[PDB]
Amino acid sequence: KFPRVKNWELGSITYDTLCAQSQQDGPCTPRRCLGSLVLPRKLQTRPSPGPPPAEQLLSQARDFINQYYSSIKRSGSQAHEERLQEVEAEVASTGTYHLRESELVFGAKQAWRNAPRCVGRIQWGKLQVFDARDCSSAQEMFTYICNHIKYATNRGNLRSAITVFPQRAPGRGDFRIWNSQLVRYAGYRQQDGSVRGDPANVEITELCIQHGWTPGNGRFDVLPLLLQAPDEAPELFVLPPELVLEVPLEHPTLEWFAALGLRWYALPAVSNMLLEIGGLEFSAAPFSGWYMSTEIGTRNLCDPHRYNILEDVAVCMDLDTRTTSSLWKDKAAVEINLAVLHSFQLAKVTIVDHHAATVSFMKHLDNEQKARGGCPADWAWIVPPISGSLTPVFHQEMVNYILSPAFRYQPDPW
Amino acid sequence: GPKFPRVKNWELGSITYDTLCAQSQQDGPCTPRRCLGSLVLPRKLQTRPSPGPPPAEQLLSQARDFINQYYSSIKRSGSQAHEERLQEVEAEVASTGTYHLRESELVFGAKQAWRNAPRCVGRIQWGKLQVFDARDCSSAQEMFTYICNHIKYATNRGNLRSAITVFPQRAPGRGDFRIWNSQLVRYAGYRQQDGSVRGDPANVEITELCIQHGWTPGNGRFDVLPLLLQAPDEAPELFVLPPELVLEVPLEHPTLEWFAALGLRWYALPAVSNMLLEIGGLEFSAAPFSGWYMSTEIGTRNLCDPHRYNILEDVAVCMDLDTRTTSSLWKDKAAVEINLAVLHSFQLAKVTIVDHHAATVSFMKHLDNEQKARGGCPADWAWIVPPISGSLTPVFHQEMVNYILSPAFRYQPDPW
Ligand code: HEM
Ligand code: HEM
Ligand SMILES: C[C@H](O)[C@H](O)[C@H]1CNc2nc(N)[nH]c(=O)c2N1
Ligand SMILES: C[C@H](O)[C@H](O)[C@H]1CNc2nc(N)[nH]c(=O)c2N1
Ligand SMILES: NC(=[NH2+])NCCC[C@H](N)C(=O)O
Ligand SMILES: NC(=[NH2+])NCCC[C@H](N)C(=O)O
Ligand SMILES: [Zn+2]
Repeated sequence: KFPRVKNWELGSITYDTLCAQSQQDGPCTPRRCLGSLVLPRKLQTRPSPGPPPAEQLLSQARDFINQYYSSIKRSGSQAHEERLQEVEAEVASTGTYHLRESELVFGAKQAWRNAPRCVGRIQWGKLQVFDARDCSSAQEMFTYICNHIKYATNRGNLRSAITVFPQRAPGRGDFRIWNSQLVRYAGYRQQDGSVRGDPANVEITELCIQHGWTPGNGRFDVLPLLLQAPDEAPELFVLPPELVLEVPLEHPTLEWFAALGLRWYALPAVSNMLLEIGGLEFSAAPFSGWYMSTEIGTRNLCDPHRYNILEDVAVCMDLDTRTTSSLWKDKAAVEINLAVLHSFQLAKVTIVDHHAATVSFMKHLDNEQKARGGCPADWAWIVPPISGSLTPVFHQEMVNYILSPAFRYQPDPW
Repeated sequence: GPKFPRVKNWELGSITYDTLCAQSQQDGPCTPRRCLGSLVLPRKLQTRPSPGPPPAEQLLSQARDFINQYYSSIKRSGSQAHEERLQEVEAEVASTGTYHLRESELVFGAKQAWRNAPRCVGRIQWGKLQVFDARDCSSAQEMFTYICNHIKYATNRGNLRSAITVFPQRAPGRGDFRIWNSQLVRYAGYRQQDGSVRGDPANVEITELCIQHGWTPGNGRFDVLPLLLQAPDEAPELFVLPPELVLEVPLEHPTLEWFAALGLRWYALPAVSNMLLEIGGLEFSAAPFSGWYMSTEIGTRNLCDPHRYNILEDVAVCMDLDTRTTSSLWKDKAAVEINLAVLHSFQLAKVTIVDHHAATVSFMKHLDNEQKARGGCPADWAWIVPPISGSLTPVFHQEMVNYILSPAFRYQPDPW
């Protein structure tokens, strides 16, 4: 019932009792574990043909409110049952309800805290929550997005933020941001099977063209936003260059590195996930914080299905790309992550290396153990793409579950 | 689509379904409400000792199941020999309460247990395994001879060959055949004066135990330990492996001439000897197995782990790296060079070893093979992906389904 969690580096032991508070089931069963799966249709929140049965919405709602009041410590006062009957009443009549700006603020922070795949949750209590639930057009969403960016970037001193657009309603389409991230580089499928730019962004780069975008011819062209208001065709919105803070990549010692022309944006704002608070769902709620050096250095730049530069860098360093035993790949990677850490630091833009990050996650796990009696973590995601064992998280046993409020995955609006 | 776990490879975009998992028989650590897939020893991968023989129906159910697998492998399901063997087994379990495997049945189960090991990334050679029957063994001294024969064969002068030696199974009442060591070849861990540990911290408990049973300890950082073999109901006897048998590799770097000066070294033969081999309900408490090393097991885990040799900082200082700041990636720079040293050394010493890229690239082919063969392959992602350069390796991008298939290598409690 209560999983014994052990750290093999220190022999320390803890029992996760918070997992008992999970109400949403995962993909695993006693017969088999599916923990390494990126997304089963279970953790997904697909569209629907009818409204969520009241009985359920009411219970998830009641729970959230019970959580919120326990947080501000007024758990039990008249204001609690005043808010409980207010929801019970609104639900019984409209079939739904709405959240107060304070409850939404507590909800978004708790969704982050509950995000199993987030290694930066040490900073969960520090989130700027922009209420954009008064949006009605794609043009309004754009304005709301441009403010989110301008603020989050803050000239380089990045700061966590989230803009929450209008919730989903059983009687209409969804407010959606088509791009997976507010800032992404374009991926142009060339003549043969080749790809100019980011291979992960080919599909979206095609859709923008479909909606009249005039495409560039570079590996680092920033994509325009495709914002969609309920039941309306999406709209193309080119982002203001000055808003988009980018960082030219250079190496502290390898002078020729700079000559590669590599660069990466400063803001990691995820815009395709769904935020769920109290049973209500927000199909558009872009959030952002700052980058961990590996997200760019290893994955975005070194993944074989991404920029894939390992070899280019390797031959520049003059490594033996003949056999895998010379470790040219491992070597080239470290230098790339080094170039990233050097560059962002030189450009006075916030980043956190994987050692610093995982170290902070260890303290967070501790704080959470004392706070809630456990902490949901996804080992495969928490452990960095390189130097896994060189970091403390690798040696830490973790328990994974679904706690609400939560950031869920959701279908693409096309 | 198909009502089976859909598996995707994010690098290639290819999808496969796992039908094989349908054949599993034992529950795991996970439940729908929580994934305990990152635990090393959940009480679900362990098989506790038995103060009583397995209930004749359950033991028989596994037996029947194993026999069927055997016949399916030789392509004689439903045949006269198949049905006869089944009767032979339930007949034997009937009068004695247990049964015995046939020579070929054991070779099959043993290779099947390897094939079914979720945490092994070297399963591509599962078919090529030398099974040394040692079910005739009756004494601790005979165990030593067997193990020595094993090390000799498997070491084959740095041209390692996969092998396992199966000692007598667990009989009701009669004590078990146990090798107290975790591996045949293991360095000693001396609990120091200040509190530290000279040698290998992992082996402190066993090193303390060897001393209690009469071992005369040295005081080195790389002292091979003596075997503490135990025959049924008898006390464990100390046995010292002769230096000639224990092949070792002195570590040196291909460019950093000073690395050699570090005096670091590792043994060529990786021989796990504390795991229980389960086949058809029959338990083999002693059955050491070995193959060859994957470079990261030594260069990253054995040498760099904080709770192991922890030589990361030392090498960093020698490379003249700023170990004051995290952002310098000094841990990353040293570890790469240490792993390169391990690779280089074993190559120079003409001892068999495989790097994490090649090892991993070969596990992908094994996966494709096992897809076409059984409709899946139970893999433990956490253990399959190397402790370094994870995403530079293709298995990182491969979703994996993990489940328990019998025969299998399972953990068991320590003899003491
Ligand atoms: C404060 C700085 C932050 C850092 C350094 C950080 C870092 C990370 C990293 C390394 C990942 C994995 C990303 C990947 O490999 O795709 C991640 C995932 C995630 N983070 Fe954070 N995070 C931070 C802020 C935020 C904020 C502000 C939120 C939400 C309000 C958040 C929510 C999440 C969620 C839900 C995921 C899962 C993403 C997915 O499933 O694709 N993070 N974070
Ligand atoms: C042929 C060469 C082989 C290679 C390269 C290989 C490689 C590996 C690696 C890298 C591990 C991880 C061990 C750790 O990090 O603790 C592993 C685990 C394992 N291997 Fe293999 N293996 C090989 C041969 C064998 C053989 C011959 C057997 C058995 C007949 C076997 C059975 C297993 C099992 C059961 C584990 C589980 C380890 C544990 O749970 O502690 N392997 N192998
Ligand atoms: C298949 C596997 O789960 C997948 O490649 C995961 C592994 N761990 C990860 N971890 C993080 N942080 N991000 C990812 O994209 C991945 N991909
Ligand atoms: C806690 C976590 O399961 C543990 O540290 C695992 C991670 N992956 C591993 N992978 C391998 N190959 N070997 C190990 O010992 C581990 N340890
Ligand atoms: N720091 C974050 N919260 N990042 C969210 C995911 C960003 C994504 N991994 C990228 O490389 O763009
Ligand atoms: N290749 C193997 N059979 N490895 C088994 C585990 C060995 C262990 N990781 C070691 O380095 O000693
Ligand atoms: Zn699981």
